[PDB]
Amino acid sequence: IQMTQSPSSLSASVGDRVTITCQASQDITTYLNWYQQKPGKAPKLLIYDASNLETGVPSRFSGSGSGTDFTLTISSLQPEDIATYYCQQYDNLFLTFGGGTKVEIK
Amino acid sequence: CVGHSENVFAVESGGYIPSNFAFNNWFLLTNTSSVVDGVVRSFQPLLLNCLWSVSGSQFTTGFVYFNGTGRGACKGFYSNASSDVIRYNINFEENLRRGTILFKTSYGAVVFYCTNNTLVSGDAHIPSGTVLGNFYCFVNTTIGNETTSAFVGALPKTVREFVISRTGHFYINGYRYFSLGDVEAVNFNVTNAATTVCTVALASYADVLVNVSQTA
Amino acid sequence: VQLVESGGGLVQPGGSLRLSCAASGFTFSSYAMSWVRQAPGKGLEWVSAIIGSGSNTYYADSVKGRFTISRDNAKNTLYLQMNSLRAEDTAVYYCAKDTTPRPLYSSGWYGSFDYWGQGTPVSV
Amino acid sequence: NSLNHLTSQLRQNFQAISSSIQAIYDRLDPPQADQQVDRLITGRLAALN
Amino acid sequence: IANIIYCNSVINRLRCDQLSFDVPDGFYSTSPIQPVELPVSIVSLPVYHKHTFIVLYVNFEHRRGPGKCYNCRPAVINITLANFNETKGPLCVDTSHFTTQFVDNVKLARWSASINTGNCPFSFGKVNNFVKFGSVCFSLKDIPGGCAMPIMANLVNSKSHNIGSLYVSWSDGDVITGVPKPVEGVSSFMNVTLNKCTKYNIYDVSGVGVIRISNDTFLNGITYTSTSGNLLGFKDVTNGTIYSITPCNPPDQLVVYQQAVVGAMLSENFTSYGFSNVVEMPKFFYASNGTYNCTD
Amino acid sequence: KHTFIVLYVNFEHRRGPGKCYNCRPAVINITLANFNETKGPLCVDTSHFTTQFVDNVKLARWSASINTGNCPFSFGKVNNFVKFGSVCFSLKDIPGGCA
Ligand SMILES: *[C@@H]1O[C@H](CO)[C@@H](O[C@@H]2O[C@H](CO)[C@@H](O[C@@H]3O[C@H](CO)[C@@H](O)[C@H](O)[C@@H]3O)[C@H](O)[C@H]2NC(C)=O)[C@H](O)[C@H]1NC(C)=O
Ligand SMILES: *[C@@H]1O[C@H](CO)[C@@H](O[C@@H]2O[C@H](CO)[C@@H](O[C@@H]3O[C@H](CO)[C@@H](O)[C@H](O)[C@@H]3O)[C@H](O)[C@H]2NC(C)=O)[C@H](O)[C@H]1NC(C)=O
Ligand SMILES: *[C@@H]1O[C@H](CO)[C@@H](O[C@@H]2O[C@H](CO)[C@@H](O)[C@H](O)[C@H]2NC(C)=O)[C@H](O)[C@H]1NC(C)=O
Ligand SMILES: *[C@@H]1O[C@H](CO)[C@@H](O[C@@H]2O[C@H](CO)[C@@H](O)[C@H](O)[C@H]2NC(C)=O)[C@H](O)[C@H]1NC(C)=O
Ligand SMILES: *[C@@H]1O[C@H](CO)[C@@H](O)[C@H](O)[C@H]1NC(C)=O
Ligand SMILES: *[C@@H]1O[C@H](CO)[C@@H](O)[C@H](O)[C@H]1NC(C)=O
Ligand SMILES: *[C@@H]1O[C@H](CO)[C@@H](O)[C@H](O)[C@H]1NC(C)=O
Ligand SMILES: *[C@@H]1O[C@H](CO)[C@@H](O)[C@H](O)[C@H]1NC(C)=O
Ligand SMILES: *[C@@H]1O[C@H](CO)[C@@H](O)[C@H](O)[C@H]1NC(C)=O
Ligand SMILES: *[C@@H]1O[C@H](CO)[C@@H](O)[C@H](O)[C@H]1NC(C)=O
Ligand SMILES: *[C@@H]1O[C@H](CO)[C@@H](O)[C@H](O)[C@H]1NC(C)=O
Ligand SMILES: *[C@@H]1O[C@H](CO)[C@@H](O)[C@H](O)[C@H]1NC(C)=O
Ligand SMILES: *[C@@H]1O[C@H](CO)[C@@H](O)[C@H](O)[C@H]1NC(C)=O
Ligand SMILES: *[C@@H]1O[C@H](CO)[C@@H](O)[C@H](O)[C@H]1NC(C)=O
Repeated sequence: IQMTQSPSSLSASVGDRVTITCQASQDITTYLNWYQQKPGKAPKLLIYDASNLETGVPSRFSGSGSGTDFTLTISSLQPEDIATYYCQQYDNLFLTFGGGTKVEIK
Repeated sequence: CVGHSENVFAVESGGYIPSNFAFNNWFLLTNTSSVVDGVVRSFQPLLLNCLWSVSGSQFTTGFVYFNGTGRGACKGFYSNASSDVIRYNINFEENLRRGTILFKTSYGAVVFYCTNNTLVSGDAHIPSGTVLGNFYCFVNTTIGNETTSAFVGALPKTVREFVISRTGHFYINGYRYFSLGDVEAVNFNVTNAATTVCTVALASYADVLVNVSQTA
Repeated sequence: VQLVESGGGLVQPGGSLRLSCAASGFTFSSYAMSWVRQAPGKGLEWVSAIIGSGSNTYYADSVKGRFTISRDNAKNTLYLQMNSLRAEDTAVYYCAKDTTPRPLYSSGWYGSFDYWGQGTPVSV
Repeated sequence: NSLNHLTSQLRQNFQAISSSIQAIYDRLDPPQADQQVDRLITGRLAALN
Repeated sequence: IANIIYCNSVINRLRCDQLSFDVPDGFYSTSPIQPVELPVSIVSLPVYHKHTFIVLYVNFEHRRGPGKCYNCRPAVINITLANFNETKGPLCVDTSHFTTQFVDNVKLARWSASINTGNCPFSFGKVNNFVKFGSVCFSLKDIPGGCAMPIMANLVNSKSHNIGSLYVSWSDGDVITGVPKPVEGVSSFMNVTLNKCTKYNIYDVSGVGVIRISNDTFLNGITYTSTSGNLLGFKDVTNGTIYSITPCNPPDQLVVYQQAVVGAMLSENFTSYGFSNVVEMPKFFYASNGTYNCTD
Repeated sequence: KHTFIVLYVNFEHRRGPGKCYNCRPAVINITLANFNETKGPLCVDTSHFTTQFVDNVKLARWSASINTGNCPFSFGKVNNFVKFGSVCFSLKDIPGGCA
């Protein structure tokens, strides 16, 4: 079980609607989560069940899906975002994260 | 037992044990926990139908039933009805890990043996969590044209008395280890007889008040 | 809430390490836990897992036969007993804490983690 | 006789689940075992009285 | 608030327990603090041992669809009790040993499933503490005259929900016993620690005490008890050794004079309560800061 | 925050050839207000609550009532400032509770 995150890295400015698609290589149907990686920090939680905003983060993130097409998106990027994003599934005892993505200064 | 002809005594009229007998290797039967010192009242198998010796008797008794069939040459008062407890007596530091014990029920014969070598048992019940380098005992019931085996547990280095009830209760040194179900008869196949088994007593329950000291 | 790790360094292939982790501010004995790693400039992959009771442990396929996991519920400790490193164990480790609190006797599911410590890097 | 009467009061269940305080906590959860131990406490304080 | 006293010293502890700021001169009872890190000792009779697992499975399905709610109740709830079957009869145990394990297969995060005690004289998880039964049967369908165990589902810091039940019929007796698990070779027949206060369960009698070797040859029985019923000793039905059991903190007596603790009569041969001198009297040891340079 | 636990009791003696009284009635339309029944027993989640017992028993000579059962409290007496840590009501059994 794996998940492909593409594109690997994209540069974006303040206000754009950034998007990442986490291809979970198979259907899990709700068991997923997302994380925020500002460089040099331990990963922090962003989204769980692919739907629920972690209350330690502002509400400007969202994601949905049904199948393998589960996504994560930004409404309007705010300047301090410039971070890496990772997805994971929690269906199985053998849980495998994805390759990652980035939003970068511009 | 041994010497006196009283350690193998003559029971008085009515079935009472004489008031001067020292109760050497006669245990107080307990069911959860044993008393050390004190005075206790209990229903105990001490009313003797009739009591015979095996050591020095040359009879060996063959097989003993509850209803009086298979009695030895018992001395003193002898009652002629059915008992519900049979008591076998054992010598000084003698043990029973050198043979077999045969119970017989209305549903078939039931064997009881003990050996740590696995080639005697066959079906070994896989008793996990035990020390494989020492002895444990087993049971071998028969269904007539059929027979099954089971692991029962452990018996100590030293046995001093063995008591069996009509409803299957199985006591060693005063504690009930097993419950074998209803039985008709019992016989003690072990070698070096006439020394390993000292006396056999047919008895029934009665209300008694007992001095006990040092659990004896 | 506070989370911290300990025990990272540099050892020879096949050696041993006492990776450690400590926690404070929450009921340690009732939450599931899982060690997760990240090779330098690579993705994140699950390593090992443990439920609140500690009755069973779960291991990764490539990690099998090398590392084992345990805690001590008495004084809030958690470990990876490490053995038999090959070449590619170089990474940073995290004792990620599972969100769900579970009854102390139950064996239940797991796999979503709220808080991560400072991270502990190791190499072979 | 007074001491024997006092020591015999320790086998009383007092209609608690069991006469052993440790056995109650081995059988029941803390919010339920407290309501069972309280019977032994009240009964044995009566024995001392 | 007029004045306060911290219950930290030995004299203040006695004042706090006696619940008075002034304590008259005399001899007061006291018990040392029990150690909390307590090993476990188990002794049991080897018996006919077949073993079954009373496994309860709980998992409930959350409707994935239009309404993406999370703080609501799930759509469906299957509960199972392993080899149970409604059309053949209630399931229960004939083997001597058994264990109860609760499997919470709920997959959702920030979620859990639990079981309550209900009106039943024992908990589902506490059967693994060497409990006796004569016959006990479980069933997801009601058993008349039995006990009911409510099942729960809990969102963290949110209203909990009831999703089912579990009915148990019990008639306590000495035929079958619950154990935590069939262990991978570790014996449940003789595994004890010595000279350390431990929580024991020896021949199905449980408590806290200290186990020692003995000098007695008591022939009869395997468990020896006091009139109160407490366990004084036991025998290993192998070699036959006798062991003794004693509480790890027996009562002491403190001698108090002029609102200060001047001495202490101890059960054993040590310098307790901070005193630098201990002497042996005919029936107890006594510790104090005295020099025996006194006449009155 | 206030909640009304309103029990409704409506029943009728069967319309038909039997103009009976002393024998049992037939239709038992009891409704527990907000009880949608697919979302668990009605657990109150407001600071304050009160209970109402409304019957629409139109038949004369007939009356509706409730009985205490084994409950440590009564349906009509809960309004006397009785305290709970949680409370739920349901037409079907809520096993482990009181009836
Ligand atoms: C309600 O939950 C129960 C408990 O999990 C579900 O029953 C279980 O369903 C799985 C289906 O894979 C069974 O596992 C399979 O068992 C066979 C042997 O029977 C084995 O060959 C397969 O490899 C696999 O392990 C499991 O045994 C079964 N358990 C029981 C107690 O029936 C049930 O399907 C769930 N139903 C609904 C409608 O949610
Ligand atoms: C059983 O009894 C219940 C009440 O205990 C009956 O429900 C109630 O029926 C009346 C009929 O006049 C409803 O009045 C109207 O209802 C609609 C909504 O249902 C509303 O929009 C109207 O303004 C008006 O109030 C009454 O409200 C209704 N109760 C509820 C809570 O809706 C029911 O009809 C009886 N029969 C059966 C078979 O259930
Ligand atoms: C030990 O427990 C057994 C089982 O309860 C007792 O067996 C009873 O024994 C009496 C005679 O002592 C019989 O009349 C009963 O019929 C037996 N059956 C039952 C079901 O109780 C036995 O008495 C107990 N005591 C001892 C000392 O073994
Ligand atoms: C006492 O017990 C003996 C032994 O069980 C009984 O002996 C049986 O007697 C019948 C008589 O029809 C014989 O067919 C059996 O072969 C004997 N059985 C055994 C096992 O030897 C005896 O009948 C019993 N008597 C009383 C009065 O109870
Ligand atoms: C017992 O009955 C048999 C019947 O033959 C008899 O021989 C024996 O003497 C009887 N004993 C007594 C004491 O009645
Ligand atoms: C017990 O029976 C089994 C078969 O059930 C057999 O292998 C074994 O030899 C028997 N042993 C004795 C002592 O009867
Ligand atoms: C019993 O166990 C011992 C343990 O060392 C073993 O050597 C022996 O073969 C077994 N049999 C007998 C008869 O002692
Ligand atoms: C009784 O025991 C001996 C061994 O002590 C045995 O040889 C004999 O066969 C046994 N008796 C019967 C009837 O099997
Ligand atoms: C005794 O119990 C402890 C704790 O369960 C265990 O670690 C140890 O291995 C046991 N001893 C034996 C001899 O199995
Ligand atoms: C051990 O017991 C024996 C027999 O009662 C006794 O003589 C001896 O004094 C005891 N030993 C000790 C050291 O207490
Ligand atoms: C008590 O302790 C002292 C000093 O440690 C020692 O000399 C003395 O023999 C002990 N007495 C006993 C009865 O153990
Ligand atoms: C006893 O005297 C010693 C002398 O150093 C002192 O440390 C200790 O606190 C004194 N204790 C009491 C209770 O007087
Ligand atoms: C003992 O007491 C006397 C007074 O009663 C005192 O003078 C003396 O110094 C003390 N000490 C010794 C060692 O005699
Ligand atoms: C309760 O609500 C669900 C929809 O949420 C509906 O399907 C069901 O029929 C309702 N039942 C009742 C008795 O109102």
